[PDB]
Amino acid sequence: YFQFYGYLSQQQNMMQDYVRTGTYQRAILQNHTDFKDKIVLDVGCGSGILSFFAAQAGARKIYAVEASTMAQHAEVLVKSNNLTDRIVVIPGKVEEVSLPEQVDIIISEPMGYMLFNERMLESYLHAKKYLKPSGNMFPTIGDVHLAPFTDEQLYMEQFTKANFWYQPSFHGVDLSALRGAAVDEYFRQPVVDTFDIRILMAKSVKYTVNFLEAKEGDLHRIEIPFKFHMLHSGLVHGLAFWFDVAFIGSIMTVWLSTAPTEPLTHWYQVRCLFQSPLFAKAGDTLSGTCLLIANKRQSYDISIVAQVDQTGSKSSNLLDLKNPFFRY
Amino acid sequence: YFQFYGYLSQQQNMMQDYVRTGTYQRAILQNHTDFKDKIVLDVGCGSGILSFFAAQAGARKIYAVEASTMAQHAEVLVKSNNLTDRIVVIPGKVEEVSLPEQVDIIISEPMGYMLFNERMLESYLHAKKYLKPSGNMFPTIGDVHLAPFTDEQLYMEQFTKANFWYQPSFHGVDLSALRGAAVDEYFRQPVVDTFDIRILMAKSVKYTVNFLEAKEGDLHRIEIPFKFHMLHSGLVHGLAFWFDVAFIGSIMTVWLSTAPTEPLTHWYQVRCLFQSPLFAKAGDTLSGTCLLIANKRQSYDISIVAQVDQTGSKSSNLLDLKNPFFRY
Ligand SMILES: N=C(NCCCN(CCNC(=O)NCc1ccccc1)C[C@H]1O[C@@H](n2cnc3c(N)ncnc32)[C@H](O)[C@@H]1O)Nc1cccc(Br)c1
Ligand SMILES: N=C(NCCCN(CCNC(=O)NCc1ccccc1)C[C@H]1O[C@@H](n2cnc3c(N)ncnc32)[C@H](O)[C@@H]1O)Nc1cccc(Br)c1
Repeated sequence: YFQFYGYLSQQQNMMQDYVRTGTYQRAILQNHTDFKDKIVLDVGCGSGILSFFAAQAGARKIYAVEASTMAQHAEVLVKSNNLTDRIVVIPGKVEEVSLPEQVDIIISEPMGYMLFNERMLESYLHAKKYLKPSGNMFPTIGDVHLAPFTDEQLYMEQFTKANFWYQPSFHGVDLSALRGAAVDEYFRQPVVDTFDIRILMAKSVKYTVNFLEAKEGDLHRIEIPFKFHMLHSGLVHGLAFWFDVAFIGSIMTVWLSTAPTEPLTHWYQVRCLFQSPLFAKAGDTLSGTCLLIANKRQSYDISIVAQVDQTGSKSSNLLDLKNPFFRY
Repeated sequence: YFQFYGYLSQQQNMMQDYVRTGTYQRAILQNHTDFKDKIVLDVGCGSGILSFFAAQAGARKIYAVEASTMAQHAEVLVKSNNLTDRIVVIPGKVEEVSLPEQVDIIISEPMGYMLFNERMLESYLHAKKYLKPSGNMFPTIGDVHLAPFTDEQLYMEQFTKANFWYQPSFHGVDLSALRGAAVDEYFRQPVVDTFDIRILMAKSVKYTVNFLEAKEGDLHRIEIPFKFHMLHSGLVHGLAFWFDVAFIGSIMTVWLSTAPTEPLTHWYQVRCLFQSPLFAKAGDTLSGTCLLIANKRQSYDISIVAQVDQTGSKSSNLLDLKNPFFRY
């Protein structure tokens, strides 16, 4: 996490998501009266682009904190765009460094897959110790959406991928006894890619984090109960996840959405299969709990439990977000 | 390294390289008199396949040591192929575990990209403390080959990939001052893929490690001097690397080659660009040194220095094998 982020090729890959770059620039500059003559903290600034957007909006002073060697590249951009007076790059972790001054506004891009992955939100919330009571954060809130999906093609792919392990004589070795463990491992990988909304079987449930109010420790254990009103009849193969963040400015509220009804981002969307699918009729209710537990690997364990109330038919899975399947 | 190797999907990907699996089975079974009634150590056994090949050749007892959770999957295959008496799976690092007995023969697949990557050879050599003076190792020796190449398409690609950083106004930001650092980072990535032998400008130099004699500490610092006799006139853009291992049995010597004149393996071949190319005439000599320094990340820093003796024109690079470009 503090070596992968030191690569310009990584910063270049992320800056080429036009929705990400354009949405941040629009959020900041449409709300430019919220930056004019203010003090700004940029948390995990990377190449420094958000610090430049703050400068474009007339900020007085911007502290740009970056834990990786990307910080050295940022101080090169600040010197070459003639801004050393106004943008101060501070190499180090936002938890350990010193700021000479409290700030009017914190800006960051801390969203991983499914919003929480990489656990950079913990660092964004930690930075609030530097924020005046007056103060705002950009982004301001995050909504995670969950909905059940039906996708027999994706379900069956997990069996197909393991059918290597069926071989009773792979060079004289019987592999067959491991086929079930292989299936099982594939099912524990969250699937990162996009899909058509035609697969959703119910309207999404929304879980909101208010970054103005939430505290670092809220994200160690995230509990998301759901009740879906099934709009279609068939097999539910798992839950689909996406997120939206809102930049709530004085002038305007700007949304960055990773929803499958919006243009593609490099966040795609994430699907977690159940170990075995549930039959539900239109009219039935599908209820359960999604639990995200933060792990030492800077990711989450995802526990999902769902039952159809009308039948009592129940399914679950425990997925490792450290190990996604990038199907796109 | 002790989590990535715990995945069946990784074991499955490696077992599907037909040259790798077929070559190991042929080496062991053509030399079956070297295993018949013997004691065998399988170092980093993975799924356990080499332990089964030892059993196929009549070994008496095989200790199969594996540091990852793949060990639990191996004990499932041993029980299901009816071999618990003959193959003993030992979960843990070959450096820390106990064997009740010295062995006639050590078998392993410890070769990373460019042979040394992942530094598993250090563990293979460490295991020799368990080997009788009688004893053999499979594989027995490794040859690394280096040769100079000419590939203007690959050279120019490194500039093209960085031309994102030329933008004087990326959303009002001048990126141009970082273009040189970006070029530079691309040039420090070893290129993993295959190429036509038509690009080689001289016959390869061979550096041999004799695993029977070499000691763990020989691989901390590997020094490979070279003198090439240029067979073609043009720009030399860098050095190409590949390796061969030999299974030197009583009955036969079997070769596993990753050479560009042999069928493709999932080792491909590796090319390191010079920061700037050297002009050489057919008849000139290209001399220098390739130095591999082992790092904390279980990989190597690659320093390359070359000059054309006839002109004194000199080039270098320092590459990080932890960060390859997978161009295939
Ligand atoms: N993965 C994403 N974001 C998570 C954060 C990534 N990164 C944001 C980079 N910032 C930028 O690009 N800013 C420029 C930008 C932003 C938005 C639009 C345009 C440009 C986090 C940054 O914090 C750094 N750091 C880590 N821990 C820290 C600590 N404790 N203290 C201080 N710094 C710390 C770490 O080195 C790194 O530089 N985005 C993502 C993922 C998938 C797809 C897509 Br497209 C986007
Ligand atoms: N990358 C390669 N090899 C490097 C070694 C990988 N692996 C070989 C797996 N072994 C097998 O597949 N064996 C089966 C096999 C072998 C050959 C042919 C067919 C099947 C090393 C194994 O040691 C384990 N371990 C690590 N440190 C250890 C320590 N100190 N002590 C004990 N175990 C330790 C670690 O968990 C892991 O299981 N091969 C590779 C690379 C690119 C392309 C291709 Br195709 C192949």
